[PDB]
Amino acid sequence: VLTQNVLSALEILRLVRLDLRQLAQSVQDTIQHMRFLYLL
Amino acid sequence: VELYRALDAYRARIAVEYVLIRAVRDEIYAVLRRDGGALPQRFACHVSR
Repeated sequence: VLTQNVLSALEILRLVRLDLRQLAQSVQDTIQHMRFLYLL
Repeated sequence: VELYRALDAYRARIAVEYVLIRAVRDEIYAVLRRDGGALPQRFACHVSR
């Protein structure tokens, strides 16, 4: 009565991993943005 | 890159009076070098040796 629930949560945890990758890309993008623009 | 170029254009915008000020400063120093520090009187004032 539990394995089905853990896999059905994994079905959303995959999207969580996707969102982790998205946020890390955003953080690197912002750092590159700032480093290019603002450091004369 | 567009924001970078826009910032550079803004920099050129506000620099316009300061580059003229530096032009005058360099002109004063250039004339002072050319003359040898000899300044002729151009304004009236009784002077003492």
